Amino acid sequence: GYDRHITIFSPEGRLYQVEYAFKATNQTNINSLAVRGKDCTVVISQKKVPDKLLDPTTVSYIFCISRTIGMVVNGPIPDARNAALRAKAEAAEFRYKYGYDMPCDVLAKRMANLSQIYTQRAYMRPLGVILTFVSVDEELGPSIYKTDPAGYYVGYKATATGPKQQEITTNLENHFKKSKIDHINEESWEKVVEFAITHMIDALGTEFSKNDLEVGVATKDKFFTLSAENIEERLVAIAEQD
Amino acid sequence: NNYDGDTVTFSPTGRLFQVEYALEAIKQGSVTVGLRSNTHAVLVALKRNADELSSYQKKIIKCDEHMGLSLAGLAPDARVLSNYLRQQCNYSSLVFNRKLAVERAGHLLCDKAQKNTQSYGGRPYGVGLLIIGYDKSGAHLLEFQPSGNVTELYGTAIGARSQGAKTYLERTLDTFIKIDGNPDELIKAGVEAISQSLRDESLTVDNLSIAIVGKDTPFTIYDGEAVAKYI
Amino acid sequence: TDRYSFSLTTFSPSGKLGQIDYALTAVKQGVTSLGIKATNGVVIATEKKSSSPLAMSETLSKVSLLTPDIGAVYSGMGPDYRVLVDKSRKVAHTSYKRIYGEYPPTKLLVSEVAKIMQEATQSGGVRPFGVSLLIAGHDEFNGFSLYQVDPSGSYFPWKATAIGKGSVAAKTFLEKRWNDELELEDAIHIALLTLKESVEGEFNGDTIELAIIGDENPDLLGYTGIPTDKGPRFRKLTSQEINDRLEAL
Amino acid sequence: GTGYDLSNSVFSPDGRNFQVEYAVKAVENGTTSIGIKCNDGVVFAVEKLITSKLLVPQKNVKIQVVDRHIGCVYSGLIPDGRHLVNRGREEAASFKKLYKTPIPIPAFADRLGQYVQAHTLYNSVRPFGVSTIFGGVDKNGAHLYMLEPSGSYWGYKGAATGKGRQSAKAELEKLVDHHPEGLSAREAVKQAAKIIYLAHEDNKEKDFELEISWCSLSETNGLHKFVKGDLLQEAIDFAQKEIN
Amino acid sequence: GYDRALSIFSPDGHIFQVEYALEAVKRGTCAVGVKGKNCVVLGCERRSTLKLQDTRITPSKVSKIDSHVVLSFSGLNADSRILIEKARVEAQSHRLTLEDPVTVEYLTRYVAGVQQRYTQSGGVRPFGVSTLIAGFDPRDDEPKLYQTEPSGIYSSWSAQTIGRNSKTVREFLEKNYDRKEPPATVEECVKLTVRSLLEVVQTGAKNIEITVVKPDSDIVALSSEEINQYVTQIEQEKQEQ
Amino acid sequence: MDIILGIRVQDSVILASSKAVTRGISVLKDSDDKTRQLSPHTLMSFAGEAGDTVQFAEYIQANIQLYSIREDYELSPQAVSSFVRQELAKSIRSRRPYQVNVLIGGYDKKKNKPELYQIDYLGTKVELPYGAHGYSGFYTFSLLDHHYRPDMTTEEGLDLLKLCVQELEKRMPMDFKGVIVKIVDKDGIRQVDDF
Amino acid sequence: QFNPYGDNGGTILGIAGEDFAVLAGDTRNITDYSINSRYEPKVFDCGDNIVMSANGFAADGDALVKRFKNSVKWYHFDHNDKKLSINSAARNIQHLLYGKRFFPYYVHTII
Amino acid sequence: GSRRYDSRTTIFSPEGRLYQVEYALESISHAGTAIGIMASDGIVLAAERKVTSTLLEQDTSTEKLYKLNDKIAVAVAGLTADAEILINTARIHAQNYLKTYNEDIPVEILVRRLSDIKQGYTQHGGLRPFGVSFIYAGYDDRYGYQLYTSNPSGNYTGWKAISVGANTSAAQTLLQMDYKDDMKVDDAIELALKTLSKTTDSSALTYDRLEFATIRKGDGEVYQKIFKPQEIKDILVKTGITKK
Amino acid sequence: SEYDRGVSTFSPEGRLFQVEYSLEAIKLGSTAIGIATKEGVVLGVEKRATSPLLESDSIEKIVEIDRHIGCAMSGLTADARSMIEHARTAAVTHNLYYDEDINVESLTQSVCDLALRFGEGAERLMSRPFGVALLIAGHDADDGYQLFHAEPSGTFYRYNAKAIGSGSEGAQAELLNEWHSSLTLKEAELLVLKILKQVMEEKLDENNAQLSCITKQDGFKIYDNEKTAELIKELKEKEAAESPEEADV
Repeated sequence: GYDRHITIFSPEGRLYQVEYAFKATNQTNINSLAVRGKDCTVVISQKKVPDKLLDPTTVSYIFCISRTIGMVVNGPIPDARNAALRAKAEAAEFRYKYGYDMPCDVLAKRMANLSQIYTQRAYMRPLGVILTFVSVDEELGPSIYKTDPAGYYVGYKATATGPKQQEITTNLENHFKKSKIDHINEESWEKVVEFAITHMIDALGTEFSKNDLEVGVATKDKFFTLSAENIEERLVAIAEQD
Repeated sequence: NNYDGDTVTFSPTGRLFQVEYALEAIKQGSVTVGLRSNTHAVLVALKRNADELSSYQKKIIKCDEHMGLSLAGLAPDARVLSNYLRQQCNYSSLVFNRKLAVERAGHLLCDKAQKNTQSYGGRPYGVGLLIIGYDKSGAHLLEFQPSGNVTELYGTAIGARSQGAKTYLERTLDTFIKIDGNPDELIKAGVEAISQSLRDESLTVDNLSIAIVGKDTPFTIYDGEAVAKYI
Repeated sequence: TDRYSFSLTTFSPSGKLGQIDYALTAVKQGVTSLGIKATNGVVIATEKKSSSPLAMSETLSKVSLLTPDIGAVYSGMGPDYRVLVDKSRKVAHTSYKRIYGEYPPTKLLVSEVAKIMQEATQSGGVRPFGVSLLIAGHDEFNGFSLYQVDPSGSYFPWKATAIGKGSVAAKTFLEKRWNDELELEDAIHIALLTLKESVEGEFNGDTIELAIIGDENPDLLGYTGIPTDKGPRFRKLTSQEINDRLEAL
Repeated sequence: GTGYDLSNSVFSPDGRNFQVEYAVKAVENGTTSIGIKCNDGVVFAVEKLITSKLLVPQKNVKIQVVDRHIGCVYSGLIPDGRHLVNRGREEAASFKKLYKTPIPIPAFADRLGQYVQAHTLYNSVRPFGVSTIFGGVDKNGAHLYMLEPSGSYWGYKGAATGKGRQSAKAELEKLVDHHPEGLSAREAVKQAAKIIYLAHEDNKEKDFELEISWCSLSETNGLHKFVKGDLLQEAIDFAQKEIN
Repeated sequence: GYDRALSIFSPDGHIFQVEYALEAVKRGTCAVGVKGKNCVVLGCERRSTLKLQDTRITPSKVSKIDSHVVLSFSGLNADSRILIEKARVEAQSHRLTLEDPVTVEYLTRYVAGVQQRYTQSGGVRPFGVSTLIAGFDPRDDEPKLYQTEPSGIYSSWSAQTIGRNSKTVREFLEKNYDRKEPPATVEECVKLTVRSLLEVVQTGAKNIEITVVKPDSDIVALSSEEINQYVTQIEQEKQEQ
Repeated sequence: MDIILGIRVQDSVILASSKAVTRGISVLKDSDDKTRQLSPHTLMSFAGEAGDTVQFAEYIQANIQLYSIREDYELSPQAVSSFVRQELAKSIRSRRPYQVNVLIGGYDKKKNKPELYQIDYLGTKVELPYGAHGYSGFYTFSLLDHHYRPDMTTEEGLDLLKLCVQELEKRMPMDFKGVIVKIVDKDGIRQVDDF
Repeated sequence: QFNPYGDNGGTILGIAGEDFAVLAGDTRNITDYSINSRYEPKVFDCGDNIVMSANGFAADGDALVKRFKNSVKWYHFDHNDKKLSINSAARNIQHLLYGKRFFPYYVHTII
Repeated sequence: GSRRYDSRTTIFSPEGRLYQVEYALESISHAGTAIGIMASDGIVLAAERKVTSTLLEQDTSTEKLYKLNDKIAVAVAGLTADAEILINTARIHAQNYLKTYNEDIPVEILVRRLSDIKQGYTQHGGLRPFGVSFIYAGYDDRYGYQLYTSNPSGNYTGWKAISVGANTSAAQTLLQMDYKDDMKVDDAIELALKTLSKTTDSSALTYDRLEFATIRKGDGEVYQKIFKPQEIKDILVKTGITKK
Repeated sequence: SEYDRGVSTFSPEGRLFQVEYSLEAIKLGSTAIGIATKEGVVLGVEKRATSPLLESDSIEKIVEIDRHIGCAMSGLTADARSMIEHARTAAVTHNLYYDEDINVESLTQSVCDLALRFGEGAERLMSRPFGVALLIAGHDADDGYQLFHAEPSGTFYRYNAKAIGSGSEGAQAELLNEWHSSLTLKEAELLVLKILKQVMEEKLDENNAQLSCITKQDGFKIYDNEKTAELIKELKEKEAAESPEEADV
């Protein structure tokens, strides 16, 4: 019937447009992983620029929401930029109305409630994107909170999203199962970036050049995306290690 | 079969069908021809009657003292579009003391028609238009289709048997483009163009409508005995 | 341009409301959550099943506070539960506290949430909420109360009940174990036993959420000086307390 | 099941919006338009098929100006492209009014992208039927963007859309490979004329008229201007010599 | 916000919602109206005869719009209450703005216009009600009887029936109503009305309820005893053959 | 202003209203009935701002007649008074309020008792044995308070109203051109032929 | 405070003949004791042999003249090409003026 | 666009019936049984809880009998939540009438208001009707005691004794068999209890599965009494249905 | 797919569905014949009463728009009330605005403007086009006597003589053969009566048909039944006295 076109329950009690949006999230064929350091938070995303006619500096799936919150999106770039603009506006309005910067988990809950509205109302479709917000919240420390097209959101010690997410997740899980902690015990954020890149190389099983990665780092007073040369420096430091 | 219910449906081949149905409504309409020289612009239209007791539907509408149009298809949609064009010319003349440019009028008509071909509810317009005008740039002839496509031409025709008039104007292009300063000769050229598109019919005083605009010649309509000298 | 003004949930020739039954099915396919009423408090409990061990289960609250004396747990679609908890927290103030200067009674707050969910079942362009709620509250005149709210907008007062996957069997365990002379700790023990019956994975204070509407806790009030104002009745048990009562078992 | 391709914003079991892809099909049926980013600006070019010699040449403009520095050319359903250009002009007016400085090219690109992406969100509106190549010069230099009916837009060294999009893309790849330092504005104009002439072979059914515009910090002082007169004839002669 | 076009044309030229409302009228109880020389009689059949019903409070089929005009109906009672409310409100408004009570033709035209609007508005289905409006114009002794159908058509009738088995009662009336000699006395009009209703009700007199309207707002509903007297008188002639 | 008086005798309510309407320096009419029969057993006299009085009275009349037709029942005088008071109270805080004062005289058939209500343009309703709107009371009350008995007959009430009208015709700076007197009892509302 | 009205002086005169009419006006436009212009005509030909002047507030006069010319244009458009009779023009001008009954065109009008 | 998903609730069948009205009546047919009986000196309402469980808190449970006014009460058959919405609206309308006229709401006026609300929901709006049937038991000084019934169709009628919900045919047959105009309120109580015990789909009729209410005259004042569980058990053991 | 497509949908042949369906509904209507001559315009209608108990006087299918404009209807006559109201109000409003009578063509155009005011979305409009055609007759000083046919397609035509409704197809054929530029008023009345009697299912008398005229002098006059009956007798005597013959050939 038509229970597969709009956001109404199927006889099995399932919303099929939500599941199809989840499926659409992997259209980019790109994987992203987020981890927490001792006082920072790192996100790594695959950078795939097929056409050589593309300006490689305009191909990005990591967005600077506020000066503290960064958001990496798994999904097509239209819905990605839609969610990015909405989250930026929400953070600005929060700062204006309540006098302090919008926390990571608060913005995640807001975006997840909007996704729930899309899940219940029929005139709007869900966004085929998975949003991973990262920051260093002043009360909570390094914070990673993820939302999906179903309206569900939750925080992670570390997370992964994309086609190979499970693999990455397992890898990450294993490391923490070995470390018995909930973060990467390193003072500098460069080493946490190197850790994330190393474990992504381990999980995916592919070698990355400086133009194959996007790195976003959130420190207690900033969120910034690394340049190609800083990524190359991190890759060289990884290559020198054993 | 499917993809023809709304104007909001694109079809697998990328074709908007309701717009094509409006174009077909134009094709099944009456014959109207337009042609312009450097100094004048003439619309020649073949009016059609329901039967021998009915009148002949007016096909040419005056929009402003410098601009008019001929219709082919749904007369109500033609009236709506001509009223919008009158309003735009009126706004130009009152707020800016400026005669509305023919090209800008065509752009406005295009956007007005496109607004209907992208939103749920509401049908695209069902009439093709041939707009003649004489602005500060000179003489202008525009062809408007409810798809939103407006094109400026030296001469054209829309409706039934339009290909005959179009081919005649193509052959006579170098001839009529130089008919400057002679209104009656351009009118005769338009009459010949529209005659090249008649089948088993003859132009009479009752079925022919003419419109003339140009330098030192406001948009004037000729019907009835006024066209007897051209038949 | 919300053209979806017509109802999405209509009556079938069989008399069944389609989307209502489908939401009830979606509830049945959810993790089990139970509630037990005692003489000096109520208990609500549920399993905190996480997707990945990397995910922080504490950051996701299945037992939420509505008012200082009213809390709620759910079974079904998490996002619906979050938006309903927000709507309920707001309706408690807008349609009661700001009018009568006191927090709403459990019955009226349950009725407000039920009205919201019924409108979801009847309004245009909306699907019913895919959740079932167990709300435990305390007010001065009606004492302690435990209510169940279904997607249809109906609500029922329960001495003890459960919802979700292993609900039916759980309810049987409650029917044989419940009595009208039960203390709060006894109800906590019975709830823990029933949940252990209804859980497959690990069963510790980190995989179970459990809250109580019990005595007044002035240590959680935040201010001292008003003798009439006492502490809230709602208290979420710490992981340590749940693990202690498990070590007792 | 089936029937996921009859309503806009409906996700198929794949995760696609088939109406958007059908609009892309409508785009592919349109004429060829290209944009080339040079070292100090951008150059836009488009082919106008001469359906009849009754068409007045040099009229029926296809490249639209936004603000005073942005150029836009769309391949596909021309009326939808005009609608999109009008919306972009409204966005530029708003931006300049509140924020004194004229709207930057990335801001304008994001505005158009959000507009189209909104058009891919409801079953009451059909997706846009034009792929639009646009751009210009802002305080950060030259920018060239291309926007698809899906709302997806990207910054390009060179972009092309329409029937002859593949040959144009190949020629743009050749120019990007052979000129790492970057092209000049006038050279970009002549190369764009050549690329239009080469891409016309894909839709060689009817003769065409070339239309070129450019926005260059040095050649046009940063303003979008239509290439006319001697430069147009020189580019046409360059292309005609390359063809034969 | 719901403007779904429910009353639309069919390829053969029909408006199926209007015809289905007419069918709903066919399933309704029978009502009849007869014009005398100085009175109008409205009769209505009741659904069988149930003794668990409360006959004192159940709304009767004949409702007064104004002290001089009454309206009976056949079809959905719920849809009839809306028309009755609108008609009473419009009668009071016409009294307020004209200082003259409504004429029967004016009230009938208003009801017909309301129904016609309901046959051409979005998100709205036509009324499943057909009405008979009877009375006397102010300062006028001429009887007035009109019929309105869900399609919005209104027309005057010497005598007319609407509802279930309306074809039979209309045949009976066309047979037994002399336009040249209308029922002179009120008794003759009530007798013709009760015979018309008894040709279809088949049950007892409890099914038939009669109201009579005479000029200057003289409207009275007949008691069951008078109805029994009329049915006994008509049946006595039936034995005569 | 205009004279609006009312008295409640046993099994009756008598209302007196000035016959004069004067706009400017010219008395426009000497035969003005400042009353509106809301229901067969409930009458309402009105006075105040020009135009607003008749408009408000006819509006209330239409509402009461519509209620009586819908329910086939006559509203009690208390219900009509409460309705009129609510209407005036909604009016006072509107954009352009009604400046109309009314006396409602009715006969409650359920109680078989006469009832008289005084309501001002503000919505202040009181049930009183004798009432008056405007400066009229400033005189009439002093008489009534002395000469009013609860067991008075309708003729006694008419004589008392005649004494009040005489006092008004003596010590008032205006000529209200007589009064129209109406009696509301169990048999309905009648108009005294000449007062 | 802002006074939305002003006086530009001027005087107009209309005389009706047997087979003719004459509407005249001074060409002087002033403000207080200063002259704004010595040739700002106030008697306008609106077509259909209808001359009109609205003397007083020059802004309101120009506005009313433009509105009446627009009204004759739309009258021609909507009613084939029937000439606007002087009585019809007078009634239309009455409606134009009464449209701003509570913000009157501070002009005395003569056609 | 969205028209393909519109259920069109307010449409006629070819026979002249409201689809959603019939389907809501079918829904209510599966609901619990509610019976009202109007005697010469009172009115009695008796309703059966269809869903019953050993852990259901019946002390604070109210799913069948609700107080519209101190003089008017309602027995509900069908969807509880829609009924509660309608009950709130009815209470508000009654209090508005009281505030306007300083007289308690007449029963028929409230019943007709609710029925007109239902009718509006069955003629416009495109929304689903309320799946609720109401039995109003009221008192006013005009018609004395009054028993009314309303269904999703928007039609309301008056009865001496009536039943809505499940097994209405057998219940109505039994009531018509045993009802007398002269019976008193206690006889009506006995009749309602016996009809419920003979029309119950459950094993036996017990106090936990029953809601009871009496609007009586005992002073010249009416009392609206909603029976407590113990009072229900007492009247059950007294009428001989149960043993104690 | 009747209720499954848009109400303003175009047919593949380039026509509107609802417009053609309303034209069919008009074809299922009563007959209405108008004839315009230099002496006046005559309109005749078939009342088509459903039962003999219907009082044929209440079948008003010829209405007065203004003293100089009359209108006959054919089809769903209920739909025509709003159009007649709009026509009367527009005529008197033009009179108020310009102190003159509105032209016939202007009134017809103002009426036709309402035809295509149907569709969904929004101020709102109508659900369906009108199901009735109009013969609008009148006289003005500019174009003399005029007769117009107004359809629900927003299109209007000036006919010297036009028949609409059920028996229009044959009637029009008769009109085309019976009309000339020197026809008189009585001749037009007799022709309307003759063609009505030919196309009517019932025998034409003064009770099932209705005549009316528009003259520059007297205005719009609806013929009372007695004058129509006298004209019917005159036409019967005129037809009974015709003497053609083709017995030779």
